[PDB]
Amino acid sequence: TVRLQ
Amino acid sequence: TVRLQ
Amino acid sequence: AGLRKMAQPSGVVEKCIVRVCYGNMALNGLWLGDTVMCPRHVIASSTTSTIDYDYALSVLRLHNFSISSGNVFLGVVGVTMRGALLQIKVNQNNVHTPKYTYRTVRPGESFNILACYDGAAAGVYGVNMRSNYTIRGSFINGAAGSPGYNINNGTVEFCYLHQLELGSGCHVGSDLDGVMYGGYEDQPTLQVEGASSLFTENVLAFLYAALINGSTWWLSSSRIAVDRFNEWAVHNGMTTVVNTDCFSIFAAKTGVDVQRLLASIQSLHNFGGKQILGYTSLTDEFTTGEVIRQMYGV
Amino acid sequence: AGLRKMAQPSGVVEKCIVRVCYGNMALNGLWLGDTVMCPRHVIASSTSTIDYDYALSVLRLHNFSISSGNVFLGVVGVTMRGALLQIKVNQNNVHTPKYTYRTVRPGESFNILACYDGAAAGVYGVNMRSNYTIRGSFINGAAGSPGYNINNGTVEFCYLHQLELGSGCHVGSDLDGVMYGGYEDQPTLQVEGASSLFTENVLAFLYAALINGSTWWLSSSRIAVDRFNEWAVHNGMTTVVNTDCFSIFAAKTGVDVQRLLASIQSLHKNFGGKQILGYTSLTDEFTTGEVIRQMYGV
Repeated sequence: TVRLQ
Repeated sequence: TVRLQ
Repeated sequence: AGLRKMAQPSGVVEKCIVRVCYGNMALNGLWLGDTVMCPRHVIASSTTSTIDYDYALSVLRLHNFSISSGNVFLGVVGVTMRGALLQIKVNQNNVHTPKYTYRTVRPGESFNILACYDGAAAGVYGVNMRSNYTIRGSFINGAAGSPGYNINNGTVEFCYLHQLELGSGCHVGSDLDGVMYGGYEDQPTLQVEGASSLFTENVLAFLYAALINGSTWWLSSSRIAVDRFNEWAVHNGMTTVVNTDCFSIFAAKTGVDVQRLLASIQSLHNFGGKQILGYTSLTDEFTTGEVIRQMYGV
Repeated sequence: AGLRKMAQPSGVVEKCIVRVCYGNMALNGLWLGDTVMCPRHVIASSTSTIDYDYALSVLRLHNFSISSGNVFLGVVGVTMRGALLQIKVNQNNVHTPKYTYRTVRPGESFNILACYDGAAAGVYGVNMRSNYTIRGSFINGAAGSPGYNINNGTVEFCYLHQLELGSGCHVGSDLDGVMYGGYEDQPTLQVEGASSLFTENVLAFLYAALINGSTWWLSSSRIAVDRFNEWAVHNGMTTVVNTDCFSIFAAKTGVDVQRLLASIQSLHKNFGGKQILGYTSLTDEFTTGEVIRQMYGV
């Protein structure tokens, strides 16, 4: 699950 | 043998 | 003597970091001339559902921006989309803008990360682009917009702006054209990266540095042709070797030729409880160019 | 997520590097205010044993060439300061930061700005080892490269590079000119004390690994700190002396130090069978302060 930082 | 740099 | 993963000095890049806030979102931008570049998800309303970035840009209140360099706030003139970046025209030129270029890097290339938070540089470390287009970084939320860069002849070559972390802790940015590395999406969705393969030519530069530093216990007289190696590599998580002519300078001043190192690679793929320059496993993070500068300065 | 050994940004130090030439010797100096600090072996003559007091008595001030880039500084005086020369110059460095001197202790992290010909070439984090050497990367010409920490805008200078030990350990002096570890700035056959792993740093790394999902290595056994300490001085590891710095980690992870010490012993006997967060399982280069900074930003 991609985490936008 | 130490090398001064 | 010694080999360390090191960064080029960061001062010319520190002057270009700004803080970009919009709503509940805050990350970093890069201020060159009169434009600030930053990840476009700084205008995204949420990060659980999918994001419609063209819509988010259409409802943008330019005044709800807050872009600052230290305590110097920049007035926003206009905002347009550049792939996965925003290009933000601001009302002031950065007088400290260095000579600079953009370049998109390929797997196996090294560059420098200036890790930033709240628009200020916090750390700097070297990375190497993996075959699945991720980097082994250290980033937490707020790090997006941290730039990746190389310095050659006083020109800063900008190659990376941080974007996101994948499901595993791999880190993905885009280039400065706004093209995400590896085609990943700046969406908070299930995406899994491909398997990484060790960049063999980098593994070779590391083993030569190991030889130059007196590490030889792993070295064999046993020797394998590039051909039978590539056949073994594709079943063992490594890349194929093509150009061996980049190792000519290393073979020449160690007396050790690639085929011997290639055969060492297969045996080491396990160190038997021993170490090589402090490592207990093969590393592909050092390029021949990095190794040459650290052993000889040229 | 992620753990990387990084340097603090180097901009504020980069402008304090000068080239110091005397005779056939060239190395780096640290220009603060109207003084340039530099290793005293720049005024030594051969490659024999050096009487630095005589060297200084037969010195002519006009024989110094000290330059910041292409700007040359006029030498007003030279005084000896332990293993350093304090060279008074006729120009104030207008880019002098707020600064202090501090002498670091084994286990402490700081930043090396590797310099050649009076210009910064690279930057990397290091850790003072128990034998007062650092595991760095330096070649001839690197002496005078500063070690520093940045704390709340004040640069704390803790190291100027001096020499490489016959094995390739790196030794500097603090800015008061006291050599770390008491080694002599003499081209002689001195050998380093035994390098041991700094256990308290290993504990910080193992906690970092737990926070980042690495648990395969976690022992179910426990060992008392003092019992482990008796084993450590027979197994190449320092003693554990401070434990309160780990209470925050023990609380977040649920794992106390005693389980980690037992894990450390069990990793010693299958040393190399598996990596931890990508690193060798017994990495001692990360302090608790670095781990806190990278996991939580505080």
